[PDB]
Amino acid sequence: QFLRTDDEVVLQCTATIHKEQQKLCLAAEGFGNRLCFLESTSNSKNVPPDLSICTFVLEQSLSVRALQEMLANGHRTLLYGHAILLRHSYSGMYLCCLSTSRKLAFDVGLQEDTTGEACWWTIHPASKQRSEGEKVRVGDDLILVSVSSERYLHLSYLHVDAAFQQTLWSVAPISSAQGYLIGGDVLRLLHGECLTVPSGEHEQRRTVHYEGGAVSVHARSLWRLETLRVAWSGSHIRWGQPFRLRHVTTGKYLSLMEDKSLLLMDKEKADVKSTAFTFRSSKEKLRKEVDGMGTSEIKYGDSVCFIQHIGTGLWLTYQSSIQRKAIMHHEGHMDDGLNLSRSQHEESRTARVIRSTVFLFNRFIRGLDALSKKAKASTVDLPIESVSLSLQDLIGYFHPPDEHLEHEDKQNRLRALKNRQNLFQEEGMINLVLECIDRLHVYSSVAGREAGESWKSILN
Amino acid sequence: QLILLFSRTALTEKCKLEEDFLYMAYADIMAKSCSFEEKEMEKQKLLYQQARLHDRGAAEMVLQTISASKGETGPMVAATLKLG
Amino acid sequence: AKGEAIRIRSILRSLIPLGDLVGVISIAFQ
Amino acid sequence: NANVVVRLLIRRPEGLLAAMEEAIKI
Repeated sequence: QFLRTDDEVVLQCTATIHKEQQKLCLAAEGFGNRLCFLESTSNSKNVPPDLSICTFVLEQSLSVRALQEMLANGHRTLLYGHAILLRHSYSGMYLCCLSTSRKLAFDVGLQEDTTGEACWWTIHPASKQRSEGEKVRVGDDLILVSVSSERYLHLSYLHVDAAFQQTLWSVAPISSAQGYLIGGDVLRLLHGECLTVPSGEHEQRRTVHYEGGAVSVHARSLWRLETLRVAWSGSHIRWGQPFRLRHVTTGKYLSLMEDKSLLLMDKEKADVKSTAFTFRSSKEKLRKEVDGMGTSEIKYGDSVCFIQHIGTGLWLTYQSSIQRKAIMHHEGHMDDGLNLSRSQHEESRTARVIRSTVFLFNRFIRGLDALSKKAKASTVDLPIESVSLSLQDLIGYFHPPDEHLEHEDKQNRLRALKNRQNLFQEEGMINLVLECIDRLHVYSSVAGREAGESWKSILN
Repeated sequence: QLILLFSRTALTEKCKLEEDFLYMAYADIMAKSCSFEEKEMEKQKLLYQQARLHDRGAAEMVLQTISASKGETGPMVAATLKLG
Repeated sequence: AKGEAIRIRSILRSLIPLGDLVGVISIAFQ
Repeated sequence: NANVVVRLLIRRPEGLLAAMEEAIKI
């Protein structure tokens, strides 16, 4: 009903492109982009909106004079006339204005720090039905005003920017109980053994195996649940509510065409009943939607979740590498109300890095493959600055800790370093980078060389 | 100083534990440091000696080295429990 | 040595990248 | 009086130095 600090919300409009409610939600990228863009929510039945790069945390809601006083150096409820510290839920960065242009307008994006008036956002409602100083609730559209630039959060044409004109902004809650299935969570799947997807050098990894061993702990066994319910998508999971399913590691979607097989496909193939899956307590064919965070229905380690597609009514079981291929059977065995275990935060964080890692380098490799032609002279599709920006971030992401750290903290930073090296090993991303060393060892400085001017420093 | 040695070695994961006869020595040295009024004075004399350890961080060092060695029932662990 | 009075120094001059030699030179020699 | 009018002049817009020389001939 109400909005406090540490809530999970999104920002959305429907940009009217020739009488079309273009349902665009705000999405910064992070770890490879300091800029922001939009994600379509219009064709959510067939084109799945991403969510994890779109949610936000209201870290604080202070007044004006208190913020200016603290700038000289509980769960507080939202009030119109307060400056808030918005924070990207995935990247951990804070939403701020940027000093670039895409007019005296300004760009928006994330940043590392939190000081300065860039990351601060005072709120004003553009509706006479409510007024200043009172509480902000669900469905309260507003104008969000910058503090540094003193501009409004402008939506342009498609430019999310900071200009001297205003645009309304819908706010929809996502979430607000430990040991329970929460929407958007990343989780393992206990089988004996666990559900797994095959390793790299691909198949295009599109098959499905059941396996125990070290790859249960390791990268490929990661699953982020997503519902079709756009608002309140971080609510507590109950039985029979609809799920899509995106694979975390490969960046694909677990789709089902019972005509062919269990499919591992992209966004646009993942339609409604291509992948509408649910969970049941028994294996029989016996709510629908709640405007809240709901009740905690399913536990983690003590749970019997029977997977079933809505569109075909089948029940997933193994067949008879350990290749017990999970196929949507009509009945299956009694080993299909499986058990769960969630993963942790930096585990999910690196996993979300990896599928954003490969989509740069594959455009970097094929960008070089287009320049591997004797005469192409038109392949502009070759990232440079997005490579270098993501490169220092990954350099920073594996930065060893200093000697000016307490030893208990330094182990945890070291233990964070070890696991994050281990996931890149059993993804074999070194070999992905190793191919970029091949395709950049051609010249001594290249191409039309003005864009490729940092060809020395990129290689170092 | 000495208890700050072992706790840091307890936190540096070696994915198993070693013998460390230095630790096996000083564990048993500390563990060897532990009709009404003649009895009740001994409860104070014990609680003086128990206070001398567990403010110097000697509490969680026996808690740590148990958590480090997972399933090994070696003599390393048995010298902790006799201090525990 | 103040606060947010320099913030209007930005938002003023942001709309005007300089270019002012049109105003400086081109009329002043007639 | 200075701050209030220029905050209004974000809300309303009104090449500037480009069309300035265009008035020198036209």
